Amino acid sequence: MIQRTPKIQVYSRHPAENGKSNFLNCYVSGFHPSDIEVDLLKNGERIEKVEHSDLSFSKDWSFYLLYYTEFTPTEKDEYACRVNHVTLSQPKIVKWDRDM
Amino acid sequence: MIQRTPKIQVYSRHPAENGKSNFLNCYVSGFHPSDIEVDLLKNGERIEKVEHSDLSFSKDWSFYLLYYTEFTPTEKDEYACRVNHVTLSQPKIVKWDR
Amino acid sequence: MRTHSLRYFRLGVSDPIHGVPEFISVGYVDSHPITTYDSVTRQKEPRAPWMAENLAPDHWERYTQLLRGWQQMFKVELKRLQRHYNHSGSHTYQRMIGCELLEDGSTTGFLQYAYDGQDFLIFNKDTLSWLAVDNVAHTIKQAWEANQHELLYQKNWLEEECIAWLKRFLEYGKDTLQRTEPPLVRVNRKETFPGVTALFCKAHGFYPPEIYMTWMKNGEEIVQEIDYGDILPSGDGTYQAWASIELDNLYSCHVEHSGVHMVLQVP
Amino acid sequence: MRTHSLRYFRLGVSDPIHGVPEFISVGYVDSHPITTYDSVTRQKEPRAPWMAENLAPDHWERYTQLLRGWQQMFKVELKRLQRHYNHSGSHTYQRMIGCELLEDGSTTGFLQYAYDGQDFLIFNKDTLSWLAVDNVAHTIKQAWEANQHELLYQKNWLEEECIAWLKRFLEYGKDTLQRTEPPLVRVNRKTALFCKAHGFYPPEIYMTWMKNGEEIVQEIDYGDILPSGDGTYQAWASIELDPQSSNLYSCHVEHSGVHMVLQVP
Amino acid sequence: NAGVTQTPKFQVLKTGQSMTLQCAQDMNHNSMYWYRQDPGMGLRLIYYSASEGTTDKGEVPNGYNVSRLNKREFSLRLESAAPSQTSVYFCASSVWTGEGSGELFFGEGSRLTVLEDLKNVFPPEVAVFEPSEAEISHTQKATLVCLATGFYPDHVELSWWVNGKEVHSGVCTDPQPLKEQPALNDSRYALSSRLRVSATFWQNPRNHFRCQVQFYGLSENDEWTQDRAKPVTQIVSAEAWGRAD
Amino acid sequence: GVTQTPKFQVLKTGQSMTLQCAQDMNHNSMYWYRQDPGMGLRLIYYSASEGTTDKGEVPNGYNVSRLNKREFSLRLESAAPSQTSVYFCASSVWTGEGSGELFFGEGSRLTVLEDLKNVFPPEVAVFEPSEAEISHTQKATLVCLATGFYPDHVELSWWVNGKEVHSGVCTDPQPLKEQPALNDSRYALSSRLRVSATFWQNPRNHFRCQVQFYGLSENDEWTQDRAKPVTQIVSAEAWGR
Amino acid sequence: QNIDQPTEMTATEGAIVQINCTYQTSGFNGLFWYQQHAGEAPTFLSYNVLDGLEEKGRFSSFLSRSKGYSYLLLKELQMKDSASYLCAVKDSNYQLIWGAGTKLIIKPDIQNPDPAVYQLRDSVCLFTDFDSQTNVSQSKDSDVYITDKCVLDMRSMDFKSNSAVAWSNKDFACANAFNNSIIPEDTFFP
Amino acid sequence: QNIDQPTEMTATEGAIVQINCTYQTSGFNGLFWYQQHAGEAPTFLSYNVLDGLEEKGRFSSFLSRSKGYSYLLLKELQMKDSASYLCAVKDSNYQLIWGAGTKLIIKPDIQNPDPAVYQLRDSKSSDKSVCLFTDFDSQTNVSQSKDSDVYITDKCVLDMRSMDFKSNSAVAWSNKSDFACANAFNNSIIPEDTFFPSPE
Ligand SMILES: Cc1cc2nc3c(=O)[nH]c(=O)nc-3n(CC=O)c2cc1C
Ligand SMILES: Cc1cc2nc3c(=O)[nH]c(=O)nc-3n(CC=O)c2cc1C
Ligand code: NA
Ligand code: NA
Repeated sequence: MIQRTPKIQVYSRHPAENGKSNFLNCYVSGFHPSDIEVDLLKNGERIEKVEHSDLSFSKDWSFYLLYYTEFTPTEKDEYACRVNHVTLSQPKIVKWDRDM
Repeated sequence: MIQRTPKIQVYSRHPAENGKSNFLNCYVSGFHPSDIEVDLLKNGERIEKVEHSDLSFSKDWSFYLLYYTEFTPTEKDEYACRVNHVTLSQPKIVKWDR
Repeated sequence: MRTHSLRYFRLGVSDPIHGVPEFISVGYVDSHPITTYDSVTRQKEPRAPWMAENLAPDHWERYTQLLRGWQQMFKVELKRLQRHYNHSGSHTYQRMIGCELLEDGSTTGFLQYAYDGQDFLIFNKDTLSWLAVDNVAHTIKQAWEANQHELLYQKNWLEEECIAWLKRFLEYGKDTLQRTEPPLVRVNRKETFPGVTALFCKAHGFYPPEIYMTWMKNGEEIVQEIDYGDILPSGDGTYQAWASIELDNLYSCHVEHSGVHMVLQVP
Repeated sequence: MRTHSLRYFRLGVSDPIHGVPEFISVGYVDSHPITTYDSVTRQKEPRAPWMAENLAPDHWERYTQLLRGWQQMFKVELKRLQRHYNHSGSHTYQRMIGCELLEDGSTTGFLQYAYDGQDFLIFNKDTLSWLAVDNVAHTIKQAWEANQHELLYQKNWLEEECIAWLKRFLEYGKDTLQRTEPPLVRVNRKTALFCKAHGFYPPEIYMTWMKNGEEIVQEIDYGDILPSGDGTYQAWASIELDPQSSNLYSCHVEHSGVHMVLQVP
Repeated sequence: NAGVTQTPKFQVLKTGQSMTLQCAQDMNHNSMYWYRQDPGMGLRLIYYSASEGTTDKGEVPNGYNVSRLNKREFSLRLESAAPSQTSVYFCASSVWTGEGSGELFFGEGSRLTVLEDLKNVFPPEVAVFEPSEAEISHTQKATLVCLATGFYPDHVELSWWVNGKEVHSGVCTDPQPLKEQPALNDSRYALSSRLRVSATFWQNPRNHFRCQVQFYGLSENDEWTQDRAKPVTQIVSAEAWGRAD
Repeated sequence: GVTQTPKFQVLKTGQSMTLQCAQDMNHNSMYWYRQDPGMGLRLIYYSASEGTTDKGEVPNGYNVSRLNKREFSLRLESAAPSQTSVYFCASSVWTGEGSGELFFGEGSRLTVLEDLKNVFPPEVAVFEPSEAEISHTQKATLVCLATGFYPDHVELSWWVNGKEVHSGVCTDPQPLKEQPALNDSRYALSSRLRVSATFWQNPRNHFRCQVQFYGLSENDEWTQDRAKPVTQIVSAEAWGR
Repeated sequence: QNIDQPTEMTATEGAIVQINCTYQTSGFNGLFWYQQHAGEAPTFLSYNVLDGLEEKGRFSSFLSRSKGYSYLLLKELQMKDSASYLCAVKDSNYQLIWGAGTKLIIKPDIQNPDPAVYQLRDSVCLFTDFDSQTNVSQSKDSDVYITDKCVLDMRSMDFKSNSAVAWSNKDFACANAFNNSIIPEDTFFP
Repeated sequence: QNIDQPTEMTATEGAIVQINCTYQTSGFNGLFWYQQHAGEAPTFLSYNVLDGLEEKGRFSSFLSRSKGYSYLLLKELQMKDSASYLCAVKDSNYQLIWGAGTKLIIKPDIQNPDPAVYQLRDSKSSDKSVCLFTDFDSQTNVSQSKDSDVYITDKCVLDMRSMDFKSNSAVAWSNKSDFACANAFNNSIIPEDTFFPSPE
């Protein structure tokens, strides 16, 4: 078997500005096989109100999905996307780069 | 439009001699345009069996033709060629001068 | 129109762990899911409101029955593949069928299978044959190629039926699928590592996702490394992307989207 | 040989009477018609038996097609002329092309057109130009001279092709065209002396009267060389007698390299 | 001001089938012509029309006939097609004829292939092959290859499409097709084409490349009795996307 | 490869009934059709796969059970006379594959009647060839008549000297109605067997017409005085002359 | 959606018959022909989904997708080809739409017709040996029954013959039995 | 009556080529030259009927009636001059006699040759392996395949107009297992310095 670890991209819906309402996206793609766990984190803790698309199919036989939540960025808060997959020994925590 | 009137000459094929078969020719030439009416006359009556060459073309752009009929000349019978053309207000008759 | 496509995927998993359906099937028009079915619900459902509002319940009922048959067929085909390979444990089987209606009016059609995420069998509708990747796929190719009528049926389905279904769904969802949201585009400059200036050309808010971005020097094409960002969904139905270069004399970002060209000159 | 020539004529009539053809084309070798075509028959046909006997049907078929094309072209050209003259009624258009092979071996070549029987355009194959007689012709000259290749084509056809065809027909008709029938010549009185020749071929003949061994000029009446009907020709020349002083008159006839003198006693 | 328009560009025929080629000229010319062109010999006249209202045979009229329908149109009829009539047919026109220096003006040509039976007519299989990475690093250029293989007769048009528009710069398609089996007279054909772009153009992942082959083949009226698909007139294509990594 | 039962069945209105169908071809899809005069086959219910079933065009008054991959039963809940028809079970390898064809069972003739009181077996008679035929054509035609039977559930055959024959035999495709103006007309059916005149003239040749009739079963109740019109074989015989 | 084929066709033995089937469907996934002899099950004959003509022995099947039309062609017709022929189209949803079927009747080639009406006894009238162009009419009333035409086929003699049977419980004699039909003039009445 | 011209001529980009046409006819009414690009209509180039040389751009046409000879002269050859050139003579009956045509092949001037054989990427839709011989100098000739299951096309000249860059290339392909780019063009004489990148 060839297993492919997920690409993980974290980015806001609109260009980020502190104090302005926005949405935080985590796009997880290119993985195989399909079992995946994704959470969005604020300051290390799981966010509860998280929308996500269904598992989606690429022409190259890998999979993708989108997780997102409404948020208002601040200089103090730290957001991340946490992903587990059979290719990873431990869950991977990918930090939002603050639209830099 | 310079129209040119036909020249009409009437003559026998050979020097004529009474009681010897011959041909009466009417040579009509130098006219323009090409429409023309030609009859040969015996005593003022139009001869029936009359032949003619095809319309012919001259260098100077005028036309000519030869009308002819076989005949035996006698001292009494008078012969003529009658021609009509746009240049002629009435038909022009040229008698055979022996 | 622009280029549009309709495609259906199937995914079969043997001995799945808790939470992974044994069989899933999803349909797409362009980048939008339109239908879904899996071995847990055992029901085919719309994934877009313009499919639901335009297709009667008899439709969903009929293809629910067909998908139950296709699920069972997928289960048995996966079992035979594992037997061919002498494989145990969990493995995956996938199918993709579909067609494209190009902008110029031409069409394409495709049908392909994969085993454990890798190309397995590829149908060529223009020659009516299957391309096999290995001896096991070759064994399956011979069986499928011995049914001449089924090869003719497949060609017909890809070339005529799939296209007609696509034009049907294109009209159902025309207010979504045929709209145009032009990109908002900006250029940022920044000194990074000492002496190294980075130029980023960033676009967002655009639909459809197809977008062209490039950098040009003095009005001619770059020869240096251009970094491209993926075209990413923003969550609101629009997309975002970027391209960047390292400035070394006159640079401009060039963007094309839905027949409109844009130029952003760097000061 | 003697001088020989080949020439083709065309006639176009813009509003002909009923039955009269709008287009006629005749070819000639010397004074002999060799070919004919008109818009009624729409066929090119031999007019001399030595042409019929020597040119296979494929030849008459080919040039029949070409003449149907030339017929339509002539109609177009006449239509344009009469429009630019602003002329109503029936008017005529004519073409003559051909060449001559002279005794000494030199050649001549000519091509010209007429409207209503008057010179319209005349080709000069040495300066490669068209002589125009009026401003309608001048307009056509400009158009024709803009096509330098067509001028070059006609120079070559006149100097090389036409002469090669002429030699070919001359051979076909050699028994007719190259024969000689010398004239029978006599003198009689009518008061003027008439010198009369007949039965000769070719038609070219020179007759004149001499007075005491000197050639009177503006005193001689010259008849036309006339076809007799049987393929030979006849002609005459007359001179008026002076009743106040005797003179020795003599008729002089030259024909095909032979000179003849008839002294009137 | 279209010049000489003749149709169709391509046609496959069964022995004994009828066919009319159309030709029209909008130049107000008087003379029209039908020619056939064959390998190794000069153009040969079939029939011609010196003027409206008249036609006559050329050098090779047998098996053909014509109609000069009006001043503009001159149609060529094959009543019972024969394999020897496989050729490229050209209509031409001239202002007049027998005029000396006037040149001919030619239509685009009609390519006819006459076959005893349509059993060996095949559309092309089209495949596209992406550039070698070694080429890209050695030359900073990228050559894509398109292969159209197994088609018969040689009635194809290959084109390259970049981002949905046809391109000609950087393209070379073989001028003559390859016979896949040179010995057999009824061999199927192959054709190759290349499109070469800069490495930076190839390395943009949103650039789309397509190789398209128009095949001219059978139509509705042609009878088909084989097990395989009817080889109808069709467009076969293959595609590639640019590659970043 | 599709086995369907029963071949014939008489049912009274309101009675229940199950039709059996099994296929041993490892097919996944099964179908139940009814065939009525003047129209194309109409699907009642189908089963695209083991474990699922759905209605077809005319599901009312019926139900089905896909018992397993092989078997697909059709149940008539409360039989109505509108359900008088010919039922076909069919199967195919899958469904929704386009080119796979159907394989059909042999058919089941069902007649639903308000009561069983008009059910009768046929009277069968054989008529010997005329001597006029023998002298005119040197051929001899035998005629069998089955008459007075109801419903139209019969199969006729010919037997000479113990063995059955098919050549020289033609049987009417459909019976005729003995009382064409009655909704419950009884039926008559004719068949000819033509043989050579010399063959019929041999007294060793024994001829017999056989009509198999499908009527009531033993579970059906019979209260009338005449003999219960059960499934049976009626025959008539003729010896050669 | 609809699919149409003729109710009934009749052709002569040894000749050719073409059975048409037209269809108007939302979408198309193939056209099937089935043969169904009387009282038996339908059996698969042919499938077409692309344009052309496929031959299987004496039977060939043709499809034109653009005209929405197929035909089934039987050549060198035999008596055993007498059957119903069913056309069915698979639609866009892979459902079958069935035509009502064409009954095909094959007229035998009667070499030496010898029309005659014979009386049998054991009380029936046999009209037999007439040529295939003769048609038999129904009865005037009840108590007299007349069957349809029926083609017999003797193998060891290579001979076929038509016949119809008439009988009555009522008066009735074979002289006036078939009087309701257009009987050949030279018909033999013993 | 006959008219004759060479079947094919090859010259170098930038140079000069003279295409000859000789004719034997009973009579003469002019000689035409036509250009015909592959797959396209002939188009009129020139007419001569008197003796001498006539110029028209980079092309001039010469005629000697007494020798029955004409040539078409092409100066400063460009790749677009690759075409067939048809000579035709109008005879004494104004009928055209056509020569069989001369195919003119033009070798590009390759400024910086870099001969190489590259393995292209497999297509997931085809079983063929494809090799590209490219960037060689115009003196190199590409031989046809000696193996019946290997296909090699003739050399082709491509022009990258934006960069004013021309290159020769030929393509070889096969679905055989023993087919490798290292040996694809073994039957051709290829440059000693041809670059074969390492496989795998
Ligand atoms: C209207 C329609 C719906 C379909 N839905 C699916 C589907 O949900 N999954 C799948 O894998 N294939 C499908 N197919 C292709 C069958 O071959 C469909 C075909 C049609 C014509
Ligand atoms: C053999 C031959 C025949 C021709 N017949 C005619 C003719 O009948 N009328 C005419 O006016 N001109 C003619 N031409 C001269 C063309 O310029 C001819 C040229 C040739 C070479
Ligand atoms: Na893990
Ligand atoms: Na012909």
